[PDB]
Amino acid sequence: PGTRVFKKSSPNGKLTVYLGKRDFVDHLDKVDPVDGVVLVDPDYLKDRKVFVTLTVAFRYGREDCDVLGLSFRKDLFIANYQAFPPTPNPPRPPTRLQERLLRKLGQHAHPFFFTIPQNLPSSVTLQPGPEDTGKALGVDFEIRAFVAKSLEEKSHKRNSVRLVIRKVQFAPEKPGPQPSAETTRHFLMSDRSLHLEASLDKELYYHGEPLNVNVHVTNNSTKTVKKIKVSVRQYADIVLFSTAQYKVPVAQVEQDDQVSPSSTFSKVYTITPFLANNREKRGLALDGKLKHEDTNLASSTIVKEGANKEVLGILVSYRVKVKLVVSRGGDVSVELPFVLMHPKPHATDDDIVFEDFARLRLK
Amino acid sequence: PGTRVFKKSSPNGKLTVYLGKRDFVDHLDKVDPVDGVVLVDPDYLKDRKVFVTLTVAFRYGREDCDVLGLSFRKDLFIANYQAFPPTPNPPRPPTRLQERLLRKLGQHAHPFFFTIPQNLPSSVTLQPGPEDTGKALGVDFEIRAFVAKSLEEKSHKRNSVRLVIRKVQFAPEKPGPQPSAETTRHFLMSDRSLHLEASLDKELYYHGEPLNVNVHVTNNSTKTVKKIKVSVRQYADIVLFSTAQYKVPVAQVEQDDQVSPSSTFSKVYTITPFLANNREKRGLALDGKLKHEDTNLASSTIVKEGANKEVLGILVSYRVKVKLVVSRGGDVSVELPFVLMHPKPHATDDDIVFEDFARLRLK
Amino acid sequence: VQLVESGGGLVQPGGSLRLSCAASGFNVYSSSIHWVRQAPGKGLEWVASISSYYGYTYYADSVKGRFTISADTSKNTAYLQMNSLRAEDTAVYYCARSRQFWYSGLDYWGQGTLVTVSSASTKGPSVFPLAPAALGCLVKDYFPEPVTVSWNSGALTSGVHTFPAVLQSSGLYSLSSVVTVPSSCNVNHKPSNTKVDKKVEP
Amino acid sequence: VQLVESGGGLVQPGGSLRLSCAASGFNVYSSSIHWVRQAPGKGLEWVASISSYYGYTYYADSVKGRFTISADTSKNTAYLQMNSLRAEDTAVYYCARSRQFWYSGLDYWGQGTLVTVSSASTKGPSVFPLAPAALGCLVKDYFPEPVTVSWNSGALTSGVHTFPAVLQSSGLYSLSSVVTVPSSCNVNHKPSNTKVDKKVEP
Amino acid sequence: LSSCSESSILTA
Amino acid sequence: LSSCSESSILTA
Amino acid sequence: SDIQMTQSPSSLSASVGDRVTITCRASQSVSSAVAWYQQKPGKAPKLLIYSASSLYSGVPSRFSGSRSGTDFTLTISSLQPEDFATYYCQQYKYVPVTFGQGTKVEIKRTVAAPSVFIFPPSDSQLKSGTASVVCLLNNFYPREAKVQWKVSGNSQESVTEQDSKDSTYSLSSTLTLSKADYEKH
Amino acid sequence: SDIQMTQSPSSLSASVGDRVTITCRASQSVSSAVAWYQQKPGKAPKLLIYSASSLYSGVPSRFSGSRSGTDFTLTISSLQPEDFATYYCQQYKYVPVTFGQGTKVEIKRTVAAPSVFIFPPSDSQLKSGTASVVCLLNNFYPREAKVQWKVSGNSQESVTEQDSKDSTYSLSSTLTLSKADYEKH
Repeated sequence: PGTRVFKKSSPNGKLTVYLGKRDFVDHLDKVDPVDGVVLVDPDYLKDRKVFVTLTVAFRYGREDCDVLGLSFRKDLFIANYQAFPPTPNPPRPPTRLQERLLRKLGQHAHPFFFTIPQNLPSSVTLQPGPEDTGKALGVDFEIRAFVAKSLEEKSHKRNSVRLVIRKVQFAPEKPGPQPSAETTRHFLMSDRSLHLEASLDKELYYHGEPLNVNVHVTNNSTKTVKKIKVSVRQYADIVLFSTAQYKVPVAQVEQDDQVSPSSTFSKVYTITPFLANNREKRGLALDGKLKHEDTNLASSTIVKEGANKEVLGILVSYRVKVKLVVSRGGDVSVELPFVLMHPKPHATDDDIVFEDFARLRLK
Repeated sequence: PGTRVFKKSSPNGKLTVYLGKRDFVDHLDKVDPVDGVVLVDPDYLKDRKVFVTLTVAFRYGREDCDVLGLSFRKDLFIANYQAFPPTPNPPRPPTRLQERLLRKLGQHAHPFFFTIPQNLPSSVTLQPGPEDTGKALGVDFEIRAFVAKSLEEKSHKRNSVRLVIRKVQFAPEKPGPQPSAETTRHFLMSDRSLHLEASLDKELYYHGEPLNVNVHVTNNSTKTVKKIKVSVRQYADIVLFSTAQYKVPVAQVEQDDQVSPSSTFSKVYTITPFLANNREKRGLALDGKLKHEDTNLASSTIVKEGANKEVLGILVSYRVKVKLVVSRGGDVSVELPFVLMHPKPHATDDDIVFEDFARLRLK
Repeated sequence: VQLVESGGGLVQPGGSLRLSCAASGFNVYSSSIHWVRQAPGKGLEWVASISSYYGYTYYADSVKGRFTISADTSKNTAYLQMNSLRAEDTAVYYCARSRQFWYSGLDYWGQGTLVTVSSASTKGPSVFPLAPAALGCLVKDYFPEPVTVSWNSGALTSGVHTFPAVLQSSGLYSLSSVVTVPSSCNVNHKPSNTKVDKKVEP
Repeated sequence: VQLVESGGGLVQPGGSLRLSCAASGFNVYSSSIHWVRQAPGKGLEWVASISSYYGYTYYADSVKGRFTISADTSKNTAYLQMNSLRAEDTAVYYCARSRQFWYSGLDYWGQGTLVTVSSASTKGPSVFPLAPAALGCLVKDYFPEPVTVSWNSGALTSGVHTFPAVLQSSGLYSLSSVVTVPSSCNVNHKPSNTKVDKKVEP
Repeated sequence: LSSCSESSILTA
Repeated sequence: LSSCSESSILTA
Repeated sequence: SDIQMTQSPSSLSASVGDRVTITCRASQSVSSAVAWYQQKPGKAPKLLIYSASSLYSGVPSRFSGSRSGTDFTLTISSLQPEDFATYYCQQYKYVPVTFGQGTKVEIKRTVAAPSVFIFPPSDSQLKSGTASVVCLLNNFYPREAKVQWKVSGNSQESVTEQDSKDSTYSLSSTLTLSKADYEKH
Repeated sequence: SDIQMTQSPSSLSASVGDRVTITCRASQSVSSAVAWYQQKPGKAPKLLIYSASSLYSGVPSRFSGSRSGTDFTLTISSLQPEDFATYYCQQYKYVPVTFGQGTKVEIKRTVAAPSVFIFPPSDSQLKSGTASVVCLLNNFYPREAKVQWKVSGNSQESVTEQDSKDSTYSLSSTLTLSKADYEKH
């Protein structure tokens, strides 16, 4: 009956930050507030002020001293809050968790409050390539706490404490409409055409759940289909100033099925995205990591019904492609959008330079 | 009668590095060896090895977490040495300073030796601009000491100690030849020409010593000279893969002297480079700093008689320009090379991207 | 959801044996299939695990280099390969299952296949009467388990105690049954097809 | 190398005074010109400094906001401007010089210009005889320094002691001279052009 | 090891 | 302050 | 290294409706990765608690877990008459996962005197060259008992499970000796 | 804050050819930024030691410096007859630079009794309304002496420098009082 809490101490041991959670679920309309408590000894500083900062950054490069193009660190959101000396009571009152932490600690505890705006991306990370070293570009969240006489004062390693949090999303309860698509291709003069119908079973598939596609081919024409290919593609939409869409296949299934002219074909396939065979592909997007733990493929990013903003950070989306191989060109294909989420538990110069550099790298 | 020594302790206090000097003078044929002593308690690690690394890097960006294009960190020279457990006796024996440090410390001291190659640049630093933040690109030297089971092991903040050294050059004793230049400009059909002669007093000027130029103008022509301009230019030759020459004026003197046709003129000017009026110019090169101290203008970089290498890092050179203002074009100018030194005391992708970025910035 | 497995039995020491766990009702990518063995009369022990999503396999220190685990995603089965079997490798092997996202304990188990290693061959039991009230029969030097003991063809099932078999240093099994009568035995060995009936009198 | 300076004297309290140090023999960019004052009978004290190379000026905490230092590089001179002079600002001001690359102490000094602040005007001395062996003369209430005292027009310079002048609470100076004769005075005040001759008898 | 992020139990 | 670079005296 | 999961007590006796407490000790600190399984004799284990505090779906509410530093505890409020099995303690935070040593829970009754019986070897067994002496103990309590042989090793004892008819235990001890050694005394 | 440079002793007496040692104390640690100046009476100071150990150019080798933690010392091997002046200790590592309090070095001789003389005020001085009593001390040693007035404040004493003719000091004390107070006693 005792809840857990996460804490991290300063290298000198004087400063410690208490956090009630590490994953802050987004509800598509509001974000769970970042409520915490900072413990500091007044006799230690006795003239400075305690500041806590929330930051989300589009970081590149590794964590330590890389020996190449280092961390382009465009910032998407910066917040500042003062713990000791205290500030006005809002917002709005102190929370229940803050009250319990104050009761557990005493007078030497000072709370802080942060409200994450809705217009922010989720924590993801591009998969590094074998030729590269360390990690690659990926947004992340961070909380810092330090003692200084002003906000512009330089950072101190002996007093500041750095903590890493995450922003996650979960599967909505309401099911979506049935995803289906069709595509017809006629010929030069004959009314004979090439009609195919493809559809999924659901909009939302949990991580690891197989995908069953329903493909119907109406080849009432003269040409012959040799191969059928079903692929699941991942779209990583890097957005800083100019949108860049990157395609990375994650699962492919091929069968040597022949479709005779003036005949139909029906079959149901089974394709499942997973990380075992995509451990060497550049440009793959994974879920944000805490320190170094293994993470699955990046969950789809779903936005509100009225799309006005959130063009920032990295956006992930999945689409299933079904392709028909036709002799002498005439390829016909369809794309079936779907989401992939976990179930709910119970004009700066160097910025343009970096954008061009990333575009040249991944493309 | 007691010599001083410099030391720095690890954050935990277990590791300490003793260095006999911080400025290593280059003698145009050899570099003063980096001899030092590392103090470590065997009981602390008792399974790892002590490593000391010498590194020179073409670093960009600030020291802390910049919020823009961060430290491009191309490395020019990397060396590795093991202190404890020990290595063979060379090279060649241990030195006298190492012996004295061992006598002062005892068994818990382990020496290390480094030989800086001749083909290395001197420590300089480009002056930051008002629009930019922190510092700019500039080579520097560094010594690190850490305990690990292998060279590929990740760095540890609690054990590693970072120290900064410098490589400097001083004025040679042998004077150079008298620097002088001439330039003649004739006209369309008349034999009348424009002859000027300019010369300095010495090749080498100490930092702050005024420069006296001897200008002789033989305007045995019909045109009239309105203004005379004397300028001292600084050339910063950034060399990573493609040489880039950058011009930054540092001192200018103008006089409203009129030269009559078919007459001569003689005068001696006085121009002195200094940092007071060049505190806002981008692309200025200064001497390498230890931590944050103020430094003068970057000293000239002199190489050996047989030029085969040293095309690395940043190279600084000075030239005095004397310009004659002539009506309707026909400008005539000369350049007088000279050195400026202190007296002797008693195809990687992102590399190309960064080179283009720097070229676009400074030009 | 069902975890059906088979493929156990008797294997000569130093030989090889192959165990299959045909999982059903769920997916091999969303679950991690573990193997757990239980020594006779001892506690549980972990031997191997496979994660089809990440392609990661782990082994216990006592079975490293001898046991290889693999799975066929198309058939939704997990295979454990035993090599260089020793006398310490005899136990009952279960096939667990834990959620991949995320781990919450082995919530699904199989039924267990018995695995034994022994150089002894198949032998028939020998019935030794135990004259005296108390009376019983002794059966020794038989292999393998089990043996069904009946008194008067199962006419009197009351007051009869059948102690579990015990393995002595000879590599054979032996048990006994005792019937208590105030005033006043059928043994069957299915593997050896031996049925011996004996009577004990004072 | 020479450090010639001038421009001192007497300034009314709360007034202003300008001191110039015309350095010669070296350069203003390769050297840093410092100013040091010495209170009468006390130790040295630092007031101001200028570094022409970096364009940096520093001041003492006791003179911050009242003293402004500047230099003219063309004329190779350093100028110190005094404002809001108080009674604590009277001293002898020197003009030091230290190497810019690098600092090695003030190796060159000027000769010092006396600077005094006082509300008292210029007054003439008064000679008071000191009858007795020992004998002498007393001169009091004069301004400013100095006063030359001669005995018998300097005929007898032996056995004569002239004590240094002392400033009392009235803002005036006063000293005395004593001549010792076993058996048996000319005072001149140049600023006031006063020459008084007196004789002392028992 | 190093300076990791340990935990603690919170109660009423 | 912080972890600066102090000094020491060396003798014979 | 490997995290040893010391689970005590090895075996405890309790009556119907009483409270049962089992403690699990971890040599190294695991945050909350502790699971409690229940294994009836002859069947497969069944998960009861995960994350050391959560009740598995389809499990009676009488089971409950708790954490205190590195001390994990399983508590049963009302001991049901069918909850007499073996319980294990498993940690899954560091590979390899390590289980406990088990905690058998049996019904409690009064102490019953053992009906000690001595069975001499048969003539046919003696003629076979190997002689065995069978000592019978029937209807005693608890399971633990002391047996001695004298006319030493070469003795094996088999104990049966607690029969619900009498809630007691029966033990059979066999002392096997060679024909010459048997004929010595 | 400001670094105080405590220099002791304030004044010491020594003979020709003896050894003279002056110690300088720094409240905060300065590495080697200590300079020693020599100021003869009436002239400007002259640099002798820089970096606390180096001898300035054109300086006799008898002067020498040393460092010990924060204790800087100036030592003179053979005291020349012209080395009797005031010496200062300056630090130049942190702005502002702070000097010492001085250390006057004078020649040493035997103790001489003071020829105390008392001079009553003149009639003209008394008629002026201000009366002063002059007490003379001539040819005594050392400079320090005790003087008392009784018929209290309103007394000022002036002491001359050590004349090379007699190596002694002379002091004159003036007690100024009003005409009424002078006529009181």
